[PDB]
Amino acid sequence: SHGGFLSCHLIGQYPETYSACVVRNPVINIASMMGSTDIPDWCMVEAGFSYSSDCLPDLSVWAAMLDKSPIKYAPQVKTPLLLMLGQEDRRVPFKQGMEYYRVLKARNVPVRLLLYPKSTHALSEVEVESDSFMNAVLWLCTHL
Amino acid sequence: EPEEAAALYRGLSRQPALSAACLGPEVTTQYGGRYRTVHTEWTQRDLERMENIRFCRQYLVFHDGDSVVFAGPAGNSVETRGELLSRESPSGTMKAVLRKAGEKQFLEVWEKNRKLKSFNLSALEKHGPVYEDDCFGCLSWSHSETHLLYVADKKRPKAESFFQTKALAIKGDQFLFYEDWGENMVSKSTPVLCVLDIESGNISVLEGVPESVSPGQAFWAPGDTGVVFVGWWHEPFRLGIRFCTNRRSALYYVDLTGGKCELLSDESVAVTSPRLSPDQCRIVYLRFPSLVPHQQCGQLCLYDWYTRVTSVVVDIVPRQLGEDFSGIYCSLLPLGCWSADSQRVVFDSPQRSRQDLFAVDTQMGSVTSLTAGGSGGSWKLLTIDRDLMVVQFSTPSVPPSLKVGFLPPAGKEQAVSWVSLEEAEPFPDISWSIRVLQPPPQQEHVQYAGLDFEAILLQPSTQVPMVVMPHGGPHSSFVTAWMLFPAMLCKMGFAVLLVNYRGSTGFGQDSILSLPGNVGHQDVKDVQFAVEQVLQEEHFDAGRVALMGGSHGGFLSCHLIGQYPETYSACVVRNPVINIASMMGSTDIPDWCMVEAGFSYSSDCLPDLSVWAAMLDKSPIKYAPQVKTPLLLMLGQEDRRVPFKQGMEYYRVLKARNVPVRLLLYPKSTHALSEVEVESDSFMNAVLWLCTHL
Amino acid sequence: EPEEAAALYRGLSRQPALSAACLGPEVTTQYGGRYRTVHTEWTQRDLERMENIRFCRQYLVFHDGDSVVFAGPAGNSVETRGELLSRESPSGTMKAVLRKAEKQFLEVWEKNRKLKSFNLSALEKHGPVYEDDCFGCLSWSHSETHLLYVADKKRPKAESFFQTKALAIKGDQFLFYEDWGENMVSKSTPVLCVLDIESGNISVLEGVPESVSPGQAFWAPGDTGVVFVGWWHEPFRLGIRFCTNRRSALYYVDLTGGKCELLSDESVAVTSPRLSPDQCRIVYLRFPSLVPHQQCGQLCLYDWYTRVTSVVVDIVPRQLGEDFSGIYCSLLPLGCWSADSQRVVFDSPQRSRQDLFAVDTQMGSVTSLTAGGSGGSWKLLTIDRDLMVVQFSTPSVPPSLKVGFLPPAGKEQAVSWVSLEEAEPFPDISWSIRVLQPPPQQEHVQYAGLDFEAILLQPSTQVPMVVMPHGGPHSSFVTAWMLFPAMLCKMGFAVLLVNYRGSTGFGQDSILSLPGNVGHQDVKDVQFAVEQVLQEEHFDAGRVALMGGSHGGFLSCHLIGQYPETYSACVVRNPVINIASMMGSTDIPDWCMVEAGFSYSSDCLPDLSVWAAMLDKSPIKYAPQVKTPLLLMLGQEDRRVPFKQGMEYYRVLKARNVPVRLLLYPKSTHALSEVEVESDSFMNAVLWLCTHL
Amino acid sequence: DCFGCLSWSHSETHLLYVADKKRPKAESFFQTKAL
Ligand SMILES: *C(=O)[C@@H]([C@@H]1N=C(C(=O)O)[C@@H](S[C@@H]2CN[C@H](C(=O)N(C)C)C2)[C@@H]1C)[C@@H](C)O
Ligand SMILES: *C(=O)[C@@H]([C@@H]1N=C(C(=O)O)[C@@H](S[C@@H]2CN[C@H](C(=O)N(C)C)C2)[C@@H]1C)[C@@H](C)O
Ligand SMILES: *C(=O)[C@@H]([C@@H]1N=C(C(=O)O)[C@@H](S[C@@H]2CN[C@H](C(=O)N(C)C)C2)[C@@H]1C)[C@@H](C)O
Repeated sequence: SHGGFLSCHLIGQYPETYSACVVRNPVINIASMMGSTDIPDWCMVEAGFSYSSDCLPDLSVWAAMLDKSPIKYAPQVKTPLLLMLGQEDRRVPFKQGMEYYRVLKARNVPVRLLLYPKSTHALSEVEVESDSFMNAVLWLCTHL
Repeated sequence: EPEEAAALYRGLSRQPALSAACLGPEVTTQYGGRYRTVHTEWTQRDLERMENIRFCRQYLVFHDGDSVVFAGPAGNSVETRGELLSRESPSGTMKAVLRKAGEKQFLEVWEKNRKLKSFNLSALEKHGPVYEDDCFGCLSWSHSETHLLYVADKKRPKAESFFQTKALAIKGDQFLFYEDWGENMVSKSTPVLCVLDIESGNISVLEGVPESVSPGQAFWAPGDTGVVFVGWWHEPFRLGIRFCTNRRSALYYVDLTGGKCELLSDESVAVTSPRLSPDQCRIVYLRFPSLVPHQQCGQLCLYDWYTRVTSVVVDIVPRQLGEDFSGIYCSLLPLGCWSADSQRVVFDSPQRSRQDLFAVDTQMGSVTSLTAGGSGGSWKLLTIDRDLMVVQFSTPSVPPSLKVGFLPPAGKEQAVSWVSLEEAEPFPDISWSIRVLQPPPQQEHVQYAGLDFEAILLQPSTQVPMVVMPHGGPHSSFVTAWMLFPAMLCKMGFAVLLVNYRGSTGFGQDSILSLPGNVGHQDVKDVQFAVEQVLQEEHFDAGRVALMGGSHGGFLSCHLIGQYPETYSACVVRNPVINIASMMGSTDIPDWCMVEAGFSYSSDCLPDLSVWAAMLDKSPIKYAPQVKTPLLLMLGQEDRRVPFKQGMEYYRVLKARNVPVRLLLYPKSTHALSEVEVESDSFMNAVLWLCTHL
Repeated sequence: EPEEAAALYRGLSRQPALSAACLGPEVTTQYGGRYRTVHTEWTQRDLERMENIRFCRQYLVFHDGDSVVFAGPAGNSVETRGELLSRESPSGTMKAVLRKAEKQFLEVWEKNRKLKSFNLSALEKHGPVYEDDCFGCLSWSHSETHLLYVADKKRPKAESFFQTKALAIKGDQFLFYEDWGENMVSKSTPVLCVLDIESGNISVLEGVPESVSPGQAFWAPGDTGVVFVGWWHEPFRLGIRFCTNRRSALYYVDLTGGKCELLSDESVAVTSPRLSPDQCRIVYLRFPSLVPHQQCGQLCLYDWYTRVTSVVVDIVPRQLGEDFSGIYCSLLPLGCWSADSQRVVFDSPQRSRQDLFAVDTQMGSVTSLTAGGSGGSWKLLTIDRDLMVVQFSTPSVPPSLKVGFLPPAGKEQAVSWVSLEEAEPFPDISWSIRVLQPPPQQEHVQYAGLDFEAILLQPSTQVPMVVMPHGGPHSSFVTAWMLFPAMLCKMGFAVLLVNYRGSTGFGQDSILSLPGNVGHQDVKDVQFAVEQVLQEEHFDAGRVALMGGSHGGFLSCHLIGQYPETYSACVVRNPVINIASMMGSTDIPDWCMVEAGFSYSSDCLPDLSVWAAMLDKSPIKYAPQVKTPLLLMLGQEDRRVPFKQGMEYYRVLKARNVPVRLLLYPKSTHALSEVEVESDSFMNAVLWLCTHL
Repeated sequence: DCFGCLSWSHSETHLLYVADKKRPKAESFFQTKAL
């Protein structure tokens, strides 16, 4: 979630420190998340503006949102990454991870993507939880 | 009145439409006469069962030489269930059918009054589900009539969980992501070519297809030595393919055994619809030379099998080539399109506001119109065999009808005589006409000067209210054919105006290329000018004008109610485009937003402030605060080309300001809303909204 | 060899069979030619989908008014799904279809359009529609404005005593409703329904007597009323399927008012009425005795305007010439009248053949249209404007389709058949007919001089033989295409099918000879036929086997019990084992009383003498003597012959330590007709026979 | 645990809880009716 956002920022801004990364449902582009999330005021508040139900698009605001998102640093990434998305998540739409995945794949960076068609943000079902934990452990033990 | 509207819809929806036709072998009699049979397939809506039913019918044609002497029916209609694909053999003695039953998929071979053979594809376990669409699917007979060729999904390795219990597969791969080809292509990721031997019943998957292409539209090469197919590039990722002709692809030939594959055309443009000639010496196909627009004017090209020479038979038309031809705009050719001499080809294409039939000589390059002149109408060519054509004809006030004809010899194709096989009853209370519009001086394009456009007006045969419809696309158009909803509106007392603004297909390549980079400014003004001219000319009631549109047509309607708030009294939209910038990151065709905004598209892009501002400046949401027209919104929750959150954002903006809005959400429908129940419900709701608010 | 047998079965089961045919309207040409279309329906087994599939085909016939000039195909076959009944209109312009899709829909088609559709379930005027040949029907009005059919009567709603209602009769949920027996599950009381096409309204006719079940209805002349057949169901119902001895009568009822009148006698059985093209007279079949389940019948005629009834064709004791022996069909073709409204055509068994006959209703003469030759089986599917469509087959030739023209009166024997669809013969099978004369010690006390027949198939000595008696016992074998006998013949066996005294098609004396003698006269006829055939063809006497079902299994058990040294193997299907125990559990209790030699009464009570006779006539009495290995195959849901009879026989044999193999099908009836069950049973039987000989 | 609850009255004779609001029934424009 907000913790996957930070991890992508870290691997984009410090390309030498880390050698592996796993993210479940990261926030990737704050500007494009506003129109699809169930809590649009979160995007406004965390970017430094006041939310209003009558507010319309304003290019000045949309500039701040883009400058604070990890996608901006995509071209500098080299760390192998594992993505695990839930297709029914309503707070963080799963297209967010897809954009990052496409950007990384266009540059031949090693990426592994798992998609759970019936899971929400938490991936809390026993089968999904066990499979995701096993895959993450295997990734970490192999790439280190 | 809901009851009267329901009765009218019941009456209008009963008219069926043609889907396919084929011809049988010739038969001789001891008296010397000659006749042959025609097989046709029809589809019809059924409101009691709430489903689309499909049935078959057969006809008889007695001919003496190259002339039709008599035609008649040969029995009653028979309903069918579970047929995906079917193809008669070259000699006409056997028939191959793909069916779903049980569900499982079966391949059946019929001869006369017996089902000779059946194969259970699921049990053999050599591949996945078979493709039945028109993009990749096919079903072809060998020239020896011993083998069959088709396309099916590639087999995936078995996977299992880390914690399975075994009795006293790759672990962890159950949820690996497989990318599919987009809207109306759910679960279709990578096809493969499959060959079935009828005698032995063994299935093989051909080897040698390049790893980075998806194959399709395959047929047997001369001598049955190999297979010719079209490959679409899917690296680094797939872009929506349905309803687009600008996807990079090429033509390949592959040997039956060995793995050798050779390229037969260029590899930088789009190609489609290859057809081998009856003499087996040449191939004709369609080529689109730029990848920018989703629909455009195309070229007709020819390839010689034995000399290996490629040539251009028909080239791009900038504005017009005479008064009858304006370019090639069809996305496919008929399955049977060659004349008996293996020198001429026949097809159908839009031409301004009509749809006509054309014959092309592949040696000289001349194009001849077979249906020129008259008031108008829409023709469709279903097949040709031994110089006998089967066609469908319709107009805005006449449901589809079936005809047959003989293609005259070279140089006299305009003297064709049509014979009727199945006629339809007209509706004399609808009258239709075509209007031509010339943009005013202040609206001329900087580089393409002098373009004009058109509209189609239907009216009963200042008192009459009017409804305005722009088409989607934006590179599409309306043609003077049978349309259910406009006919219903006309029979309820409305007048209907369908607008083909600059950028529509069938008016030259200049019209196609004039629109990009100007969406939201040029088309809106074209529609407004047409509305004003029609109002001033026919003297309709200016206080009862309404709008109705889907997809890009909804985008235009929202723009219009936002920029001219005092002109329209009601509006109905379906799956509209509302915010291009936010749409870019969620649609299956991201290149469309960039192209229509006025920029080039490339993979490995990145968000930029300038491009995002340009996209935001062209969106109808910017005018939301000015709107005061009552609005009805209808959305499909599973639409993948236009996500349903655009309409939700528009709805929230309007709701926060106390504007009257009515929202309907269909949780299992796509962009089309083509299911019988959903379609009927949406049409009834729209008609009631229009009648109540005007 | 299981693989070779499976391949042979796959090859043989591919041949389709005809089920129905109809003719279309005549069409003229500017050149003067005249042609018309023929619509046919076929059915075929599919082993991959394990199901019976049905498809349709169409043909064209060009004629000159009295002769066929050309015939040809008019397209490919089209498979169909969910069609229960269908009927073309009198003028040939519309078509009515009953479909299931589950719900039931009545549809009307005209050219390339599904004009109308009606959802019967939603209207809620009746229950499921009848689709069988006993009660079901679907008829057009002469004005082509109304439709008539038959459906189950609506039952009042019921609910439990403890239902919870939001803030019907209580206790009637499990009331018993009696049905009509085997292959008639859940069918209790039908009713006549009329649908008006223009308005959409359904009505249930009033005036049917409370104590009858109506069926086989059609519109009366002038569309004033309806003519139907009513079967008595008091005090309780007896099995109706495959029986022609159920009491019934013919009734006419007005459309509105409730007046109902009787048109025939009320003490015998009547069936199969057909109105003439001119709408002046009606023919039907009458059976005057209720004792036997099949017998010789009469053909009777009724005049609409004079109200006079007469007998056109009467019972035949032994024979009427060398070509006719009586009427033994249970139904007439839907279209059976000549264009002059004076002659009728039908098909019937005749000794060991099945022939076509034409009858003049004014003079009463019967003429055979297919007399002479080696044999064969014909079936007439329809006639319209003097054009007949027929199916033909033989033991070594699968079914074929032909058309013909009926010659004028006095010359019907000169008919010329034109082939529409031919089948490929099997030249490795040869068949013949044998005649057998019982010896002096086996003559009947009252019917002296009767002889019987057998059909012998063989490849074209050390040849093994398989013997088959038919069920019934009032039934028979005819020289037609039979799948299993052909499969056996193609594997190297010889096959002998026996028509013992009491079979249909040999006169009423043969029918009446058997009752009261089951287990004695039928067992000795079969044994005599086997002995006679063995000594003449010089087959291997040490490799003779038996195979039979129902009454044929009863005979086979009797034979292996009374002649333990003659047969080396035996296969039976749903056999009758103990008549006395059968009486109290079957759906046709009168059969046990009649075949044992007594009369049946609805108020009968158990008696010692009758029970003793039934026990003395049962094969179980010979169980201790049996030593032949046995394969027994039973269907658990059979209602005419409960599956406990075979269980008792199996228990006795097992307790005596005899080799036995038992198969039980938990969802099958007496026929074992499902594709999977049928194939499994045939393969098991073939393997048993091959291994044990 | 945002809206749901289950409560006893002090007299212990009544119960209180929360549930979704009832919605009026609807039907298609083409539904067939029992004659
Ligand atoms: C991701 O961080 C998005 C949202 N913020 C949340 C947070 O507070 O961490 C989560 S919900 C929260 C986390 N664990 C609990 C939980 O998920 N369940 C009990 C199911 C509560 C939420 C996805 C953030 C970007 O808004
Ligand atoms: C909306 O217009 C979006 C896309 N453009 C379309 C168009 O060409 O009109 C449609 S698809 C096309 C229109 N009618 C056909 C159809 O819908 N079916 C056959 C189901 C094909 C498409 C959603 C545009 C904004 O991208
Ligand atoms: C067994 O023979 C029992 C009954 N008599 C029969 C007979 O006539 O042979 C059968 S029904 C008859 C035979 N073949 C047809 C058939 O089985 N189907 C169409 C399914 C009809 C019946 C069980 C006898 C002991 O009563």
